[PDB]
Amino acid sequence: VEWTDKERSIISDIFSHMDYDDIGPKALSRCLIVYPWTQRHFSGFGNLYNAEAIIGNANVAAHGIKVLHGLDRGVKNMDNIAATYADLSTLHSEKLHVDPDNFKLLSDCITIVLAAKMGHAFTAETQGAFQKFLAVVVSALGKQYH
Amino acid sequence: VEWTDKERSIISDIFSHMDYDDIGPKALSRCLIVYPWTQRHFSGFGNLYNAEAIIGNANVAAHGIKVLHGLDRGVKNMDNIAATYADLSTLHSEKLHVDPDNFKLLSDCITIVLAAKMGHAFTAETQGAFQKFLAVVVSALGKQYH
Amino acid sequence: SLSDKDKAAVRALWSKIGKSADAIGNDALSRMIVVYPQTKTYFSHWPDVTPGSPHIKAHGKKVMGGIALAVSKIDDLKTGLMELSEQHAYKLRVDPANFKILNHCILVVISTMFPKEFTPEAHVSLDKFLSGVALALAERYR
Amino acid sequence: SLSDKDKAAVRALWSKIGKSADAIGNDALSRMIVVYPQTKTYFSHWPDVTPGSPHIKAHGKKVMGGIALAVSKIDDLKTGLMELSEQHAYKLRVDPANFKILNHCILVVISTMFPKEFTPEAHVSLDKFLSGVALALAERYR
Ligand code: HEM
Ligand code: HEM
Ligand code: HEM
Ligand code: HEM
Repeated sequence: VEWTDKERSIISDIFSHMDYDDIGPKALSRCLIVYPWTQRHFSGFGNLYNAEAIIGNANVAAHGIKVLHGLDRGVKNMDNIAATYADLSTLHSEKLHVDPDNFKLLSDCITIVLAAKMGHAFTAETQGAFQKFLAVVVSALGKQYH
Repeated sequence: VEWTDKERSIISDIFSHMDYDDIGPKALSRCLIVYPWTQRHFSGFGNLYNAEAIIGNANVAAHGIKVLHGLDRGVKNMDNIAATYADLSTLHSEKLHVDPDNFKLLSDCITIVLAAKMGHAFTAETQGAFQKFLAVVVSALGKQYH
Repeated sequence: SLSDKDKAAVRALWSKIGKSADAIGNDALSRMIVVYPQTKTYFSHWPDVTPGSPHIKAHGKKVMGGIALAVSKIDDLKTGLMELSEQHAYKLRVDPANFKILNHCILVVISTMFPKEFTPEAHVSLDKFLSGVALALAERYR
Repeated sequence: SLSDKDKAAVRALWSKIGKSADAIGNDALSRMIVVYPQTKTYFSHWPDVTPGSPHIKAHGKKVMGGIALAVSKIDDLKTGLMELSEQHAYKLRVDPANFKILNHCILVVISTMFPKEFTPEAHVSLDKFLSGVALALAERYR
């Protein structure tokens, strides 16, 4: 990845203004509804056979905030993302057994939730930069799978 | 990309034994038959309207051989593949207008025709190194599309 | 396949947002070409393959016209979109992988314009429907 | 969708190769876990996630029994594979992207084992069929 100054500015601006306790729960809830195989890693969170059950589920919500703040270390390390996420990649692989394709699916849900919050301000260029950042983190999160 | 010595050896081994005049036309004809939208660029090759016609088409054969030999520069530049293919990338984007997803489709057809030729010798590890190589070339081929 | 639940959800959402199909189309196709520039290969005939251009704007109306037709033909997308399938297979040769990319851009546009209407339940049904549209447009390819 | 031409081709290929189903299945799952190691996340309950291992050979039998089932149900894959869809949906939670990975590996295995039989025409039809099987396996997911 090579970042333009404009991409760095957009990413910085989105994360300085992000309401994590709003976007986190919404993005993870929307992922468990739209892509329900992602519920594989959440079974004991309670009964998630329902969209209301899921969106109500305070375990889901707390996990959505934790995973969204997992993005902060890449914002602070934009030229060293692969290495920064190496330990988290190894964890998801060897401890949590998370299919890394699910990282792309949650990314798309984070994008869609962010777009609904930002509205007309989520321009094509803003979407490009933001999806570029998530794509570099998703790759990093999948790197240590062996 | 980081190459292991074993990957280097498998790749060099495959390309030192390749019969380009057999694999190249088989891989491109198979792509044009399995993925017929890849015909988009070849309207002046003559007859393509059915499988028999494509398999018997000598312009498709010739181009098959050319594309397969376009892998040779990456075998020779294994740590510099993106730079080595930048001019080809630009050609395919700007002059030829080829959708780079088609690179991936043709790649899978080269793998399947190589598998039929190699038989039992196309082992899982052989497949993994060969497909890793092709994916790094396909990434380089798409890199200069903007 | 689309359940009765999914069809009701798509019809209900389209009832609410259909009025804005033209704007949705301009925005979605502009996003496609900016964020996924490789898609520009199919528009090489046009001098203005830039977001919100005359050509992209007018094409956006047509594409979303196609979506409106799909809603109306939601009980049988294959038959409904047959002519469009023929055009994309035989004339344009658009790799069906790119339908996935436009579909994601359509979802992003509807989320930016209709945040209240685009609930997670609206989204799962619309995503199933747009996948069904992509597969019906692929019907005449091979 | 599958035409009568496609259905005949899949039936004629399976008539030729079906006796080798169990070996195809171990070869294909072996290739999937070696070439796409992220797929090993579904087999975490096994210690022997290695090519050719007893859980992999056993399980390759079941998968290609599923392909045989699908050939017998080729006129209506959705109805025919509903129980397997429900198994992968609720119990196994397998992301449908991995069906695309396995399907590529099954084609590589058949090419290595039946090069004469796996003609380009057999391949376009079998690819369409396995895409239809992947879609039918996703039927109960959402
Ligand atoms: C944007 C992508 C993701 C990021 C940045 C991320 C971030 C993280 C972080 C920082 C942790 C905590 C690690 C610790 O305890 O030290 C966590 C844990 C974990 N995440 Fe991920 N995650 C992502 C996506 C997902 C996905 C897609 C799922 C499942 C579908 C997943 C499932 C888990 C689970 C189950 C835990 C384990 C918690 C525990 O046992 O304490 N993650 N993630
Ligand atoms: C591994 C993938 C590929 C490689 C390494 C490759 C390489 C090449 C090379 C070496 C040339 C000659 C450039 C020149 O004229 O100076 C070329 C030409 C061309 N390629 Fe590719 N190619 C690949 C994939 C494809 C695909 C998938 C398509 C279309 C489906 C495509 C369509 C063409 C066309 C239309 C031309 C020009 C035809 C002519 O004027 O003879 N290529 N390619
Ligand atoms: C939601 C999926 C899509 C729908 C429903 C759709 C709809 C349509 C329709 C209705 C037309 C006819 C326009 C006319 O009468 O001029 C059109 C043409 C066209 N579409 Fe698609 N399309 C879709 C996706 C794609 C994608 C992903 C691409 C390429 C990346 C593509 C490329 C084209 C092109 C190049 C034409 C001809 C434009 C011209 O020269 O005026 N379409 N499409
Ligand atoms: C060609 C598509 C596929 C076929 C037809 C298929 C079919 C089957 C069959 C028949 C079963 C047995 C269920 C039972 O014992 O009742 C099974 C189980 C299972 N499948 Fe699939 N499968 C497909 C692809 C996959 C994929 C791609 C994965 C994941 C990467 C997967 C993971 C599993 C696992 C984890 C089990 C449970 C076996 C155990 O408990 O050891 N399947 N499959």
